[PDB]
Amino acid sequence: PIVLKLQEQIEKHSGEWSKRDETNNFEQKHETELAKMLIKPVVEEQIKQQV
Amino acid sequence: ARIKDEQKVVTFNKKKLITYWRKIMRIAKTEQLKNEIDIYSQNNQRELDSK
Amino acid sequence: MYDPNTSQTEKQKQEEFLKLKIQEAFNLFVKDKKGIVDKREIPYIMRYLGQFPSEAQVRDAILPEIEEDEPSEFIKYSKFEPYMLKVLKEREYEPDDPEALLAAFKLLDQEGKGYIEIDMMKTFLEKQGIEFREQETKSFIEFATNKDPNATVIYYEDYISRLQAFTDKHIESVMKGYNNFQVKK
Amino acid sequence: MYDPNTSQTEKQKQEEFLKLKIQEAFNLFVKDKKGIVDKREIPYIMRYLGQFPSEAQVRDAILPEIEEDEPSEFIKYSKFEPYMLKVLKEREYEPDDPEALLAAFKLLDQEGKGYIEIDMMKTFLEKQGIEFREQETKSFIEFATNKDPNATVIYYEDYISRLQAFTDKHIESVMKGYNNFQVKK
Amino acid sequence: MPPKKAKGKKKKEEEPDDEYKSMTGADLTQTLEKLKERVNEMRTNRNYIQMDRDMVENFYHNTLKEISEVKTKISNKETEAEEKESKHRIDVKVFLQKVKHLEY
Amino acid sequence: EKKLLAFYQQERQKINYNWIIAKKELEDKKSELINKEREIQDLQENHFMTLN
Amino acid sequence: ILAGLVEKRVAKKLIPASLMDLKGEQNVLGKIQEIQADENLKKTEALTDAKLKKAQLEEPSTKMPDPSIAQIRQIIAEYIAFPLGSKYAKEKLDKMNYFFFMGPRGSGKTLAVRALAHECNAIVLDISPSNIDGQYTDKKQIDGMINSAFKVAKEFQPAIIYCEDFEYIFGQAKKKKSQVNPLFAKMKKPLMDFKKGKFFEPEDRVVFIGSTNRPWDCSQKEIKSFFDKKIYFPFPNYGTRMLLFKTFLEQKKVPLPDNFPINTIAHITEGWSAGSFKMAIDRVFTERRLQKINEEQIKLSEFIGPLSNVPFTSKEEFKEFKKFNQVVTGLQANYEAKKAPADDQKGDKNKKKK
Amino acid sequence: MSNMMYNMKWQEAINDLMEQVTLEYLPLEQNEQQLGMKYKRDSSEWFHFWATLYIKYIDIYKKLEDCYDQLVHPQKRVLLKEMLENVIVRLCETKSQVVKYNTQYDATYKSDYPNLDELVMDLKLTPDCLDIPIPRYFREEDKKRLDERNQILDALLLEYTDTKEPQEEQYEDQNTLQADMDTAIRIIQRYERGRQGIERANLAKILKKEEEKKLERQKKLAEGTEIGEETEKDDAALVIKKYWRGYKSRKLVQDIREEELLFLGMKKVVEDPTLPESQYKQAQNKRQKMKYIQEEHEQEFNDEI
Repeated sequence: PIVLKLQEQIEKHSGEWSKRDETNNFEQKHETELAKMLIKPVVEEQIKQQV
Repeated sequence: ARIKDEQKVVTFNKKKLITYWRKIMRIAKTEQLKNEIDIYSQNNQRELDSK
Repeated sequence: MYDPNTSQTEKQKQEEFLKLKIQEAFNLFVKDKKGIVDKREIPYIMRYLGQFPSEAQVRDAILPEIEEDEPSEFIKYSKFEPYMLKVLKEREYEPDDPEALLAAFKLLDQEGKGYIEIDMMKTFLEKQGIEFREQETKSFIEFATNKDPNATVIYYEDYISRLQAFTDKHIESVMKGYNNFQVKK
Repeated sequence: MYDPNTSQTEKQKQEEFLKLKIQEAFNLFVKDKKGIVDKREIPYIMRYLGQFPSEAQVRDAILPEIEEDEPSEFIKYSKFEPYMLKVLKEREYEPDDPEALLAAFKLLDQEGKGYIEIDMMKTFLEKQGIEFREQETKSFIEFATNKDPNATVIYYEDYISRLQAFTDKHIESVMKGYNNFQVKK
Repeated sequence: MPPKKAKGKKKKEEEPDDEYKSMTGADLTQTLEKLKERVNEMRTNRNYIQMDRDMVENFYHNTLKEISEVKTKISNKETEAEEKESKHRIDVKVFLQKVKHLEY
Repeated sequence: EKKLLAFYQQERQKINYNWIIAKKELEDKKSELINKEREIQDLQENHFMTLN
Repeated sequence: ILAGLVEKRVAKKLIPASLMDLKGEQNVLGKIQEIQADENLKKTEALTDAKLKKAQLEEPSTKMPDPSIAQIRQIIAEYIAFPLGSKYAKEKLDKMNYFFFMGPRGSGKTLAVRALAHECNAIVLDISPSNIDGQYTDKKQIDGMINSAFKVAKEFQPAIIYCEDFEYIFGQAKKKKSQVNPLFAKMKKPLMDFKKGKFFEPEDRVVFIGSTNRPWDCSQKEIKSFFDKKIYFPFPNYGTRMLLFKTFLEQKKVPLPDNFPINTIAHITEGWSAGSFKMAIDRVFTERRLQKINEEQIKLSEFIGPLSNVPFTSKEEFKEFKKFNQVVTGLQANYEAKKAPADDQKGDKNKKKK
Repeated sequence: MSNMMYNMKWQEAINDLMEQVTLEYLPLEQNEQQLGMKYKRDSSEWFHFWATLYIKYIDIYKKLEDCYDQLVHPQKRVLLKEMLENVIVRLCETKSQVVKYNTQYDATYKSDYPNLDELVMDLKLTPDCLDIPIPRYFREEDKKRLDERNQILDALLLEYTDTKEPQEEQYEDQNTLQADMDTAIRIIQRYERGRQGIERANLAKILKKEEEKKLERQKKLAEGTEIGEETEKDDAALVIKKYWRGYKSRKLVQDIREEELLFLGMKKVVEDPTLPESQYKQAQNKRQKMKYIQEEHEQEFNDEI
């Protein structure tokens, strides 16, 4: 199961960053687009709870 | 007290080896510096061509 | 260095020793041409092997025998190897026994202070016997006084002890490369 | 000095060596009459061989022991040598443990500074124990401070190291030649 | 307290009966010459290997030094590149603003 | 002395493999270095073209 | 509970240290050593003399290459810190919450415990006799001590419990009148009670380690049944002694001569553990001795006395260490499992019913 | 050279993780292909495979843990922490598998101390590569809980024993003699009295040697020996000169050896790590700045979220 988790997380890293351009991120700051993808579900869940 | 036919008096092999390999490594390092003659000449000529 | 108290095989071994130590010291003292080093380095070359030649000794016996028929400013190693071989075999210029220096400094310090003033040491080694140059005398005084520039006297006993220790250390280093050579078939 | 755990022949050889060193020490203070020295020199002849009796121990036992039935200001070497040989064989008055002296000096330096004030040491030696003469106190201070006039605190670790070196050198001088020591028939 | 070391009956070694008990004086002279230079064939192997190992370790130190130097100079070069790219960005902004100086 | 020889030979082998590691790392760093000079030169060309 | 443990010296912070503090060279000739040990075992298995064979088989398998310091550190890391410092590692790895440390004083037991606690940010709970002696005189008092130590350990993750000199709690009453308080051996009962209760959850970042300077005095069966894994810190080998000597010399910054007999001092120190080795080194090199070091070179005889004066471990203690480790770790069980012949059958065992 | 090397090294670590996963799967692929028959896959081969996988996973753990600790991207950092814990678990599983398969020498020793010397030599790796360093993220993660715990512990230490530092196991030296102060004084007194007696004997012997040498000199002088003194100092100086020439040549030789030691390689140079300009300390300031940058970057990422 550890090997399977490693494969899954490697695929995650690939699909998330291997096609991402790091030329403009000299200092290695957090990516705002990945932040948005991580953040949208929180608001979705809050709205779902209220409704 | 056994120090002159198979115990002690064999300084030469590897002390005359000390000096002979001093000769050999001097030759080899001079040859390395001569090879670096061409290496650094190519680098310098490229820089001048670059410059 | 050379020990003439051996059999035929060990005698040949020590002959080739003297030869090879000449070769190695010469190699360390060579500038351009293999097998030839300046006669001036001859005292230095063979002190590298364990000889204590007087400068007059080097001028009078070491050089004339090693030189060729015509006056030349260089020595062939092929020639100094036989001469230095005989020299080391006979131990003509090996560093004499250290109480020699002990008595030398005792005689120099005529006043029996337990030490010799730097000025007195300078006078003794510049006007008595073979004359040190300025560099030789200054370095002598420095090492004898333990690198104390402010000392007005030289601790001759301390210098003698340190000189004996350094002589033994370098002679051991030289004999590291004294011994082996096997009869080559 | 003496090795009491040798064979019969080695024990006899070391006994004779101890006798020779006893005679050497006794002659060290034999001043006017041969074979007898001042009983006050008895402690010093005693210490020459590596045995360190105290003044009280000397006066109580060593003085009367080698003194005739009628106490005498001088003690003959005839009586001195047997007791000296016995003591050398038994290591009776041999110097105390270096660790014992280290512990004693640690005690004196109650604060564990690594050094003991020379004033405090003088007070201890001249007012506690067998009070030293001022000369004895000065000699101890000199040996402990390495003859440092500016010294006021004695680093007991290196003082003990210096004492060990001096005692070892003296014992080696007394015991030398034993390997080349030959016993007559 | 000091536990005085016992005066045990000293060794008086009963000399082991090894192969060292079966030769005469001439056989000595021979075995002398048979172990007298060589055992320091071996000690000289030790000395030459010491020479070699010291040379090896100093050259490894040199290689690590070169690695660190190249790392540091790569860092300085990257800093220069970043600062000069910032200069390029500011120049681009300044020209897009010079679309204002030209307007004026 | 035999044990001394064995120990020193072991140390020599270890530090020889250390030669290998250190030299390969140095070569990698030098290749990165050259790539970075090329990067700076290309960036200079691009910036100059933009200025033009 | 944590404040009370601190007041009683139970709960504390150990000195910042790393497991690498265990100075020992990698087992360069480990496979060769194992091959030679197997060859020696095979040779001893073929003897014709019954008494000689029995004597050879009776001794602990000293032929086994003692674990290197590097191997000890690797095992400590994997089996503790991963369970200790990483909660996911603890959850998904071997669920062992107790370890037994064997080894001589200064061999690295206390040092390794402190290194684990510091590097994992684990607060330590030293319930060892050296830490609790003269403080507790009631069995109920010891019960409360153990309960509070375990509670603090579990609560303040990461937390570990340390019992140095483990041989004094699980001792045998059949022995003579032990100097250590039998009340201290009394901690064995609460330890078993807590272990059978399983207070340390698999995800809990807590482990109890019994470090003993006398594992032979420890119980082989009890150590088997109490601690899941056993870690043994053997005395420095030739290479380990060289590493320790060089490390201490560089720590004291004493210049090293070119032709200095470092290996010679290592051999003269052969059999000396790390702690005694460093004590002897420091005794040889004192502050004023350190000052004179620039004046006086290091001499081989400088350790002849100090080495004979610093505590030294007997080869009997070496063999006892090896025997107890081999037994407790189950090594002897594995050895015996393969040498049992299967010729004997299940025949008559009924006639002698009286 | 910090961030780009970090990213490339993380990419290489991921690639090695794929390589190890493929090396694990390949035995599975062969088994699926050819377990219509039975593989004579001996425990020796299985143990060798598991030891190789265990070493590879130790390396993968080390690299991934370092990347998680240093790489300044927090979005990267969280997943890197997760996968590092996964690698921890897989490495321990490989260790257990190696223990299981440790059937070398036809014996089933399932110990946790595998001797990987031969495998490391075959794979061309350092002996030090077998060393497993403890994580710093163990202290790092949830440090606020750990920070509070250690702060409370230090407060307890200060309030109880007045010292928050770790306690020291007392090395009670066995060389402490139980002697009185007067006992120490008199022991030193005996030492000094023995020394002074030795000195007095030596002084008497030296004095006696003085009279003996004076008598011998007087007898020699009466013997009509005309001892020249001029050449005494001259020969003294000459011998001093020969010795000094020897010493100067020796010092030249030793300085040549030292320079070979430095340049040609005969000597290491012990660099002072405490020096800020020392490569290590400069790059240490490097990580200090870069880790404060990482802290501020995680702060910025959280604020952006």
